[PDB]
Parts: sequence; C-alpha cells; structure tokens
Amino acid sequence: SWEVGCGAPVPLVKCDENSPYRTITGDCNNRRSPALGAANRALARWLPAEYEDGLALPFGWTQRKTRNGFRVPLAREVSNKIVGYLDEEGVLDQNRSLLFMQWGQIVDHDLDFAPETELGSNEHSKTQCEEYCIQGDNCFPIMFPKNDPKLKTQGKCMPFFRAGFVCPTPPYQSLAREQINAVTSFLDASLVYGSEPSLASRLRNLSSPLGLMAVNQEAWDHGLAYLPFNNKKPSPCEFINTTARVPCFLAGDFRASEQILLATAHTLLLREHNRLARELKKLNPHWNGEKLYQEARKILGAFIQIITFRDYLPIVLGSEMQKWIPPYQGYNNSVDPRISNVFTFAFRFGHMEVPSTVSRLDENYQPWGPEAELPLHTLFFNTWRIIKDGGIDPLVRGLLAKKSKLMNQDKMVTSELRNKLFQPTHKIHGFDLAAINLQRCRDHGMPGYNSWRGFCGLSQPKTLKGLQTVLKNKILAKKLMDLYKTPDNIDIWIGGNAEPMVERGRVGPLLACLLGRQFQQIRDGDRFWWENPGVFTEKQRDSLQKVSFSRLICDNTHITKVPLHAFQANNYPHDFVDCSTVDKLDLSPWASREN
Ligand code: HEM
Ligand SMILES: *[C@@H]1O[C@H](CO)[C@@H](O[C@@H]2O[C@H](CO)[C@@H](O)[C@H](O)[C@H]2NC(C)=O)[C@H](O)[C@H]1NC(C)=O
Ligand SMILES: *[C@@H]1O[C@H](CO)[C@@H](O[C@@H]2O[C@H](CO)[C@@H](O)[C@H](O)[C@H]2NC(C)=O)[C@H](O)[C@H]1NC(C)=O
Ligand SMILES: *[C@@H]1O[C@H](CO)[C@@H](O)[C@H](O)[C@H]1NC(C)=O
Ligand SMILES: *[C@@H]1O[C@H](CO)[C@@H](O)[C@H](O)[C@H]1NC(C)=O
Ligand SMILES: [Ca+2]
Ligand SMILES: [Zn+2]
Repeated sequence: SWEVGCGAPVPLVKCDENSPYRTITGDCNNRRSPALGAANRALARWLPAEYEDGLALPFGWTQRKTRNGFRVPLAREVSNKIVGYLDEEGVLDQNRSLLFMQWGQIVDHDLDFAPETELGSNEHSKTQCEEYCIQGDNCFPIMFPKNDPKLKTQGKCMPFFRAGFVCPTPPYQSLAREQINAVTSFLDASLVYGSEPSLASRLRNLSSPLGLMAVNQEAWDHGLAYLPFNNKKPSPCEFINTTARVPCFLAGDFRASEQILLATAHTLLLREHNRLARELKKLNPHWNGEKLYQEARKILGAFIQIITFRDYLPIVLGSEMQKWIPPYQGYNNSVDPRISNVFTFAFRFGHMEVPSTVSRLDENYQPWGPEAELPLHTLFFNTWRIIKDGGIDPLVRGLLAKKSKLMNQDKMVTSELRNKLFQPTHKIHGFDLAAINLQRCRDHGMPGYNSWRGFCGLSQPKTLKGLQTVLKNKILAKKLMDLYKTPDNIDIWIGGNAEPMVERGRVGPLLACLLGRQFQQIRDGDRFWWENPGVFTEKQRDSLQKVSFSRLICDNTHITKVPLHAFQANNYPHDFVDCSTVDKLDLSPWASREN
C-alpha cells in the first residue's frame, strides 16, 4: 500500500564511507538509510498529521468545519486572552542568565527551519495577503478578533504564509502535506557552516589555506571579526534605519540577524572557529586548508554538542533529564535522528523566556552609555547597533549579567514579541509571535494537546475540572475552556507551555517528554556524536571535555570577568571570577607528528 520516500528535492547522493567528517547536507550519517536527518527532507511525523480535510488544509481554514464539533478559536484571540500581560516587574528568572534564553535559540536554529512557501517572489499574491487579508492557497492570514486594538491601527489581519512542503512546489495529492526541515537534524553547527554546499562555499575563507571563514571587509570588533554582510537587497536590517544603512549578516543560517543577541552568538562562533583553526595550524603547520576547515568545523560541532547536553539540557529538563537522556551508550544506527514536526513547536518554549529589554554593559558591568537598556522590539533585524554602538562585547556582558524571563502562567510572552514583532517584507513592528505559533501549529497539521498527553503516557483532561488539576490553575484552565471548548482542541504550543514546570527545570511534563525524546534521538542516532568511539581520541575527549561558554567568551572577547556556570543567574563581581582561573581547551591532543 504505502510507499517509502516521495521527493525530487534531493541534491547528489555521493557518500564517502571512509570520510572522517560530516557532509554539509547531513547525507551519509546513517549508512543503511543515507538521507536520514539530511536537510531539505520532510520533518518526521511521530503521530499522523491532523488537517481539516485529512490531507493539507489547516483546522480554522473553513469557518463551517469544526474540530471535534467546536470552532477552533482565532490564534490572535487566544494570544490576547491568555498569552499577554502588561507588568514586566517580577517576570525575571532568579536562576537563569539571558544566555540560557539565547543558547536555546542557537540550538533550535542548528536543528530545524520550516521556511514559508514561495510560488510568488514576483507576484501580487505577495502583497495581496498583507494588503487584502484574503485567505487562499498559501495565504492563511491571522484575522483580528472584534475587540483587538490592532483592528483600529493595523487593518483586518496579520499576513501569514503557509510553510513549504516536500516533493512539489505547488499542488501535491500523494498523501498528507509534510513540512520541510531546511537544516540538518544533527547538532552539528549547520547554523555556522550552512546545510547547503553553495551557502557553505559562499561563507569560507578559501583565499588562504588556513581553513578560516569569510569575514566583513568593512568593519571589525576592534581587532576581532564581523560576520560578512548579505549585500542582497532589499535588506530588512537596512530598512529599520535607512540612515545607518547597515545590512543583515551572512551566516550558515538565514535567521542570524532576527535579533541582536542571536547575531552576537553567531559572531562568536565565526570567531571561535578561527581561534581553533589558527591554534590547529600553529600546532600542525603541514595541514592544508580543508583539514583546517573540516577539523575546525568538527571541534565547533563538538563544542555545541557538549554545551547543549552537559550544561543546557539538564537545567531545561531538571528532574526529567536522566529519565529521557540517560548517560550515553554509543551510536545506535536504528535510532531515527530526524527532527519531528512537533519538536519544532515544543522547542518554542523559548518564546516565554525572552524578556522585554536588552542591555549593553561596561568592564565594571555597569550601564554602557545613556541608552544602555533598549526595548527588545528595536533590535529585530538590527545590525547597526552592533557595528555603530560598540561591537558585540557590551551585548555579551548583558547575556552574562542579565536574566532570562521566567515562564509564568499569568505572564507568558512579552508584548515586545506578542504585539511589536518585526518580520521581513512587512513594514511594521506589529506582529504577534504567539498568534503566529498557534497559526503555525494548525498550518503543520499538529495533533491537539490530549493526543500529545497520550503520546507521553500522561493524563488526558476532558473537563474544566480535569484541565484545572493538570495546569494547577483554575483561571487559566477556565480561559482555555472558554476558547477551545474541549482540551482535545488545545494547540500543542499553548497546551505544553501552560503546564507547571518540573522540579529544577523550565518546562512542564509534556514538553519534558517531547524535548527529551528528540534530544535522546539526535545524540544516539548521530554516527558523528563527539563521544562515539572513532569520532575523537580518548585524549581529545579529556580535552574537548574542557570546553565552556565561560571559556568561549574569555577566548574570543576582551571580557576578563566571567562566571564559571554561565547559564545560572550571575551577579558581578560576587559570582564572577578572573578568566585565568577557567580551564582552557588544551588542543595538544590534536598535535599531528607523521614525520
Ligand atoms: C528574541 C528572541 C526570539 C525571536 C525574535 C524569535 C522569533 C521567531 C520567529 C519569528 C519564528 C517563526 C515563527 C513562525 O513563522 O512560525 C520563530 C520560530 C522558532 N523559535 Fe523563536 N524567537 C526567539 C527566541 C527563541 C528561543 C529562545 C527559542 C528556543 C529556546 C526559539 C525557538 C524557536 C523555534 C524552534 C522555532 C521554530 C523553528 C522552525 O522549525 O522553523 N526562539 N522564532
Ligand atoms: C581571508 O584571509 C586573509 C588572510 O588571513 C585576509 O587578508 C588579511 O586581512 C587584512 C585585509 O582585510 C590585511 O590587513 C591582512 O594583512 C591580510 N593578510 C593577507 C595575507 O592577505 C582576507 O581578507 C580574508 N578574505 C576574506 C574574503 O574574508
Ligand atoms: C537501538 O534503538 C532501537 C530503536 O529505538 C532499539 O530497538 C528497541 O528494542 C526494544 C527492546 O529490545 C524493542 O522492544 C523496541 O522495539 C525498540 N525500541 C523502540 C523505541 O521501539 C534497540 O534496542 C537499540 N539498540 C540498543 C543496543 O540499545
Ligand atoms: C540610525 O543610526 C544612527 C547611527 O548610524 C543613529 O545615530 C540613529 O539614532 C539611528 N536612528 C534610528 C531611528 O534608529
Ligand atoms: C541555580 O541553578 C544551578 C544549575 O546551573 C543549581 O545547581 C543551583 O542550585 C541553582 N541555585 C539556586 C539558588 O536555586
Ligand atoms: Ca544541524
Ligand atoms: Zn576592543
């Protein structure tokens, strides 16, 4: 009956069995199934897609089509009634730095991107969505509810375009619509190096055989480097300040400029790559460009994997870490390494950890100038504030010394993202990321909240009283029930995010299960997992073991005061130490002596 593999959007299947290095595309990781976890393939389906017409149309598409006998609520109405709040006082996470937020976003961009469709980059269909708020084909606009303030100042809707799907660019009736993952499923620094050979070659410094990445030849972080500019026009980063006219950066990932701390994180990974490569070269003068690009790329991939699994995941998953991600037992070629469709929503727990302001700090970690603290919404697609307002060092001090927002059932997403989000082509700081998330859940054919509770062996509330006990919140349960009518219909993003956090974690039981399963799979299903025998030497792993975000800052900035534990909330100078006391990455176990 069922086939195995639709697809024209394959590049070239050209696997070197003897290769010590990853492909850029993620092909050839699994020997038995070589396209497994490759980029530009369908997101994995842990559960069958749920569409209004069983094939492709989202729930909420046809006004007269219920879900389980109830109209699905407007995404923007759920956002206004449940996700929004006014008072930023007391919202900050008393034991997570802002870098905890920022690393989450970095790891997400390494693992998944479902890009919006393109059957019109030169069309009236392009602007007919924003202009006329007309639903059709890939235009699935987020309509405003009657009492919405934006109805008064912004028109009838927020334009929204359906995510791209695998096989055919326009129509496809082969089976259910499957959304694409444009990046590699492996935790492999694809966001630094790219997931397509072309982008991957557009980015490298070939002009020297030192295996360095291409840099900005127009601005430097006072003796450091900038990501090159995407000189492609029109530029959203130019458009936010036509005076400054500073373009977006060019990274392995097209999202790198979305906000200034993401652009900052990415800058450090371009720079850290050079610091490793040059260290490699001074130690192995005989090695050519490739061995230094490929080998440098392999240590950085290993760095991300370690920071993610050693430092990041244990303070997300808390008491649930050991349950879902037990100590590593080695590579299992039967594990599916593909990112699931649901994971791309689960991992959006990060939107509730984003605070309303970003700060630039000085060597005493004190306000940097008179406009040191800036509203987050002024920093979307903002590269001019890095280049013309003192490079990345002051932002990096903020990442260390400021705190993440804490998820709060009564203060979910800051209005900087819920009302003032900036998106390219669109001209306003007027988008709602929460509403977008809910619309996207439906766009992607997501099973509802109880399908996912069932998937994770958790109770399935069917009444108001049921929902109250699971959320441990009467008022929140009552608002969701008024909007959704049955818990079966709660969109996974808001359902999962609404659950009280697990002991010593930052997500509830459902998300702990979904995130935990996915992370276990991307480690165990990865033939190039840093700690898989034959990837690194027993001695390198003693030394790759040394790596730190604390150390990565010290070694690629002019910052000399850092916490040891950079994801915990750190207050200067009390919880801060001098850089000298921080275990460095001894690359002596990479020393090559052939002759
Ligand atoms: C200021 C910070 C951030 C901004 C401005 C931002 C913005 C966005 C936007 C605009 C989208 C696309 C929404 C859509 O069209 O469906 C998105 C998706 C996403 N965000 Fe965020 N985000 C932020 C922080 C984070 C954090 C901290 C995390 C995780 C810890 C995260 C995880 C995700 C994930 C997984 C997706 C879906 C990616 C995909 O497969 O396409 N984001 N974000
Ligand atoms: C690739 O690397 C070379 C060598 O590291 C870069 O050229 C150096 O950088 C600046 C010019 O921007 C000069 O002051 C140095 O003296 C240059 N050295 C050499 C040996 O050329 C070059 O800019 C990089 N190329 C790109 C496109 O990023
Ligand atoms: C490699 O992973 C596979 C699949 O995740 C494991 O296969 C499981 O085997 C158990 C017990 O033998 C079976 O009951 C299940 O059918 C499989 N797992 C799942 C999730 O359904 C396999 O055991 C793993 N190999 C090793 C050595 O751990
Ligand atoms: C644009 O950038 C310039 C510096 O290049 C700055 O002085 C000015 O305040 C910026 N304007 C806006 C609206 O951001
Ligand atoms: C803060 O988080 C860390 C984990 O990084 C934990 O070990 C520590 O006990 C926490 N501190 C407080 C005060 O709860
Ligand atoms: Ca990747
Ligand atoms: Zn400097």
